[PDB]
This record gives sequence, C-alpha cells and structure tokens, in this order.
Amino acid sequence: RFSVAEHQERYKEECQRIFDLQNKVLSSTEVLSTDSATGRCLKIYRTFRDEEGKEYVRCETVRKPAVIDAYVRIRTTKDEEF
Amino acid sequence: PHELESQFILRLPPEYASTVRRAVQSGHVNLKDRLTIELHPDGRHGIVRVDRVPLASKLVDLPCVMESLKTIDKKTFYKTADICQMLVSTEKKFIWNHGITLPLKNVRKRRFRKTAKKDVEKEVKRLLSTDAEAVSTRWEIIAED
Amino acid sequence: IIQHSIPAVELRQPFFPTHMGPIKLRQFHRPPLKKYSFGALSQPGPHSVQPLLKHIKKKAKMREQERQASGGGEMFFMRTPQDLTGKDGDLILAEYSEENGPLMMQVGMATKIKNYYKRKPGKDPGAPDCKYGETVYCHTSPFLGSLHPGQLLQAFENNLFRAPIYLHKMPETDFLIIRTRQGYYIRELVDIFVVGQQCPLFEVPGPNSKRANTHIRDFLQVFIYRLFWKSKDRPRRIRMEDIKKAFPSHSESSIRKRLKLCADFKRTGMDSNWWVLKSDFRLPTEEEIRAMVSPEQCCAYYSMIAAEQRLKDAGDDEVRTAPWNTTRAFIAAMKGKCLLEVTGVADPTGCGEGFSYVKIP
Repeated sequence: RFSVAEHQERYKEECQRIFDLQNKVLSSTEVLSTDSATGRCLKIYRTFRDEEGKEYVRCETVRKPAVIDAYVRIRTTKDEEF
Repeated sequence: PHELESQFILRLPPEYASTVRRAVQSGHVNLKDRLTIELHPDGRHGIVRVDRVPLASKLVDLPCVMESLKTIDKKTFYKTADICQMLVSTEKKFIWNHGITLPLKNVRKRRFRKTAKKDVEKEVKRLLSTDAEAVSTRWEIIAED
Repeated sequence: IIQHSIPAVELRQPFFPTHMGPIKLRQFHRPPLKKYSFGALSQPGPHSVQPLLKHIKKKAKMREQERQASGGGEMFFMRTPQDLTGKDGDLILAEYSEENGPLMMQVGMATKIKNYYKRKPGKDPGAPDCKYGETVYCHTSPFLGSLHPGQLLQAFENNLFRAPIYLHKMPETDFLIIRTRQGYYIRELVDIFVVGQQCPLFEVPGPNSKRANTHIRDFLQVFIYRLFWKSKDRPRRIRMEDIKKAFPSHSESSIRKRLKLCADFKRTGMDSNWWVLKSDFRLPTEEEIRAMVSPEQCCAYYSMIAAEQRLKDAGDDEVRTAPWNTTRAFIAAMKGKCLLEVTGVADPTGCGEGFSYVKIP
C-alpha cells in the first residue's frame, strides 16, 4: 500500500498525458464543424394609487430561478437590517 | 491625460477581404476611400463599405480575450490593447460561441466553463424600483404545477 | 529580467486603474466599444479607415537610426504612452484558451517568448528556427508535463505566469482595426498565438488578506506621492477631493491617515483647503516610488477584485476555482509541499483537457 511513491508516480504520469493532450488540441490545425431546489416560482402583488382616485392591484410572477434567488436574498437582508 | 487605443477585429467576405488585403499591402490612399466604417448609436451594429459597396455588419463579442503585442527586437513583447469585439460583414447573435483560431471552435460549449451572466442583477433592481413605486408590496410563493 | 514600459513601471492611471466599478470588474480585460463624447468619430456618419503602412516603416527606420546612434546595442524605445500605441511596430495576437486567466498582464506590461527544446537522444540536428522569441534548452520541462525529446514548444515567460503558446496563421477574412477619436486605422495581422493554460509564477492575494490590505495602502500612498510631484507649487499641495475621485471606495479617514504622515492641512491663510507637504519630510525619489508597488502586485490585486465580483454575482467548488486558491496550489506543487489532483472542479476547460490547481495530500 505505497502512499508516497505510488501517489507521486500517478500524479507525474497524469500531468504529462494531459500536457501532451492540451498541446495537441491547441496546436491542431484541423477544422472543427459548428455544432431552484424547492422547484418553487416567486409571485409578487403590488398595490399602487393611479391618477385621481384609484387603487389598482398588480400581480407579477417570476419564473426565472436566478432572479428569484436574488430577490429573496435582498428581501431577507432588508428584514435582517430592521 | 492618455486614452487607451481601442482595437476591434474586422471580418469581411473572402473576395472582398482579398481585395482589401492587397490594398492594405499597397498602402495607397485609394484603400482609405475604398473602405469606410460607420458605427451605430447602439454600437451593436456597423455599416462597412468595401470598394464603395455598403455591407450590413453586426458587432459580435469574441469569447476569448485577445491582446495585441508589439516587439521591436522580436524577443521582448509589449501589450498595446485588448480586443474582445469583432465586426462581421457579409444576444446569442451578439455573442460568438466560436474562437478566431481553428483549434478554438465552439469554445463556449467546450473549452469554457459554465459561468454566471453577471443583467440578472439589473432586472432584480428594476423589480426593487417597482416595489418602491407601489404603496404596498406583498410576497407569495407558488409551487411548480 | 523582464523590463516593463516606463508608463507601466510608473503605474500610470490609464494603464493601471486606481479603482474599478462593479460593471468594469465584470468586463475584466474585455472593454466595450465606447462612443466618443467629442471628435470626428463622435459625429454620426461613415468614417474612412486610414492606411499607416508608410508610418509603420518610417517609425521602424527611426528606431533603427536611434539604435545605430547607441552603437547598434539593443535599446528600450517604450519610454512614453505614444510609443506603447500599436499603430507602429510589429503586432502579434495572443488568444487565451481559459475564459479568465488567474493572472492577466495590464496594458504596457512586457513578456519574453521562450522556445523550450529538449535535445534528441545522442546526436541531434538542433532546435527548430523560430520567428518570435529566443530558443533555449532545458533538461527538465518548466511545465508539469515533461517535454518529449526532439520537441520544441514556444511559451510566454513573465513574472506573473508562464503559458505555452502555439503559432497559427491569421484568417484572410480577419483584419485588425484600431479606432481613435481622430480616425479609424487598419493594420493587417498575419500571426496569432493560441495560449495554453497559464502556470502561475505569482500568488493572487485573498480578499481581506494582510498582503491585499498592504498593497491597497501602498497604492494609495504611491498615488499621493505622485500627486505631490505633479504639483508645480514650491510648497507642494494636493486636494483631498482629487484623491477621493481616484478612490471613491476608499473612506476619507483611510486617505486622511496616509495624508496625516508627510502632509498637513490649512483651513485659513495661504494654501487654505490644501494638503501642503511637510517641510521636514523629504519626498521619495521616483525609483523608491516604483520599488514600493510592483506592476505584478497590481495585476494580482486586480484579478482578485474581479474574481470576488464574479463570486458575489454567482450567489465551495467555485471558491476552489477562484485564482488566489489556484495560484497558492500551483506554487505549493513547484515547492513539492503538496501534490495537485490533475482532474478537479478547478479545471478551467471543464473537460479532461487542462489542469486543476487544487491542493491534495
């Protein structure tokens, strides 16, 4: 169960093989042909006053995970600040 | 003070490109008249005239970062400018998934890693602005159906 | 050994930014095409490109005459930003396979191409002639993979990193256009070098590292000394607002602490609202100012802030991929302190090709 000699030999051979492969792919002149965890969306209800007297309510749904994660993080931070 | 020079690659049709390359080698003022570049206010599009013929052009973003290097003695190289944009004369169309070199092709879906777009943060800022405009903001969660 | 251009050693603000905005950090070494506020290009319409082939030959002839004046000995001609411009001289293009380099040279930095050749066993014909760089012979390959005997690989050699380069012909369709406020300019490009994964010879500082904090303090102090040299007043004086414009991120109190030593403030009389240099203090010489902050240190700091911005934008694997961890791991491998797993999440390609710089027992 050699721990140092076996490990060093495998590391050296793998690095050399990758170095040869990386050089070959980049040096090649061959042409190449063109080729949430919860699973829950976020919905927001906004209440605003329109011109003169009105109180319309707008419901907007975000189905994009990255936007949902950013919005939730900011909302949680705002709650934490107060 | 000093403003860094901005360099963008220009791509032309091969028959058009060959005529332009011969004119560049000649260095004649005729080449200056023959080739004119016009930049749109958006800047994602360009109009290029080759031999006094207008060609529709769209600016595209090179995926890789390319640096121009100048060497007086051919042993020491000094960087002049960085090129990340190419104008092609004949969004996902404003992006180029292919490298300029033949080896680097389909780099975005091969020799590149999955990277964050940031964009998305700006869209969240717009949502925050609408929340501020609204007198009342209500939050609810909808499960996928 | 490497000599940087006089603007690059002087850490001039256009070449090296005092501060970078979050959008600027995302666009690292990838500048958008700007629209000039004023100038011929700013006015809407077609703009004619200008041939500078005669200019390139004349500038090269002038440089050769200056070398003849020096006796034919090699001469450093990059003493000004105008010299740094790519319109004159021979231009080569380098394309990086990695989407983001762990260390990226700032504009005006210099690199020497080194061609590494391993001799064939017993008698060998010799190293292949190379148009760019100087051929050298090494018993052991600098790269982790051993070079095969009879094989020569060109590489970019600089203090920040060493990266293998492969020469490829430029496409006939491709042309290089340099755009300036006065007019567009066109240069044909014939040679482009593909760049292999960079092997870091320098260490990127971690966010909030003691080294990173020292570099930030040194950069601010060096800028303050340069401002005193810039002032033409016999009692050198600088405005606090000018330093604040250069460094919005820096707190006024941190700038005040640097100002507290070597400068004094008058609210009344002559030099009112000015930070006058202390008479007792002696302003540091230009060589001392260059010694305090290295261009390599600035590039590592610039890489760290851009990587930190990317990490912040993307909400442990990503932390391993970050350059400061990779640079430390590669230096440890050269020391032999720890091995690096060849295959890891840190690999830039995301495929078997390329190496991952992650520390392993």
